[PDB]
Amino acid sequence: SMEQVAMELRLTELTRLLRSVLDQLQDKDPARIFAQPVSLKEVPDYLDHIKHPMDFATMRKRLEAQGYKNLHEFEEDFDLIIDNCMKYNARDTVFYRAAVRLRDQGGVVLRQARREVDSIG
Ligand code: NA
Repeated sequence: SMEQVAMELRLTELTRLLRSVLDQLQDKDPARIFAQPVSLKEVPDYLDHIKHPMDFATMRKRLEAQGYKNLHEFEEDFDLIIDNCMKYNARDTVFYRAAVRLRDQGGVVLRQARREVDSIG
């Protein structure tokens, strides 16, 4: 149908906007602490601690398969990155401190993206 295509055109535009958002969020991680999943070879007990791991590469695979239906789903995944890190790592570590910084710097990007998604529909 023509409806299904128009729907698909909007998913594709949401995907374009979220791609730009993802890039902007990932620039706030210049150390690449959150680039890739936590290694199970190097942290073998990780899944005893964290039940839903998340990272920027895994968000990128979902993004390019148009797997985010809305911004809420995308933000849930970004918060997992941050929240997992703040639980697994202690306060006085470079990892926890990197999460805090990504959260604070990410918030501004996310604020405007919500406006843009609401505004453009
Ligand atoms: Na902790």
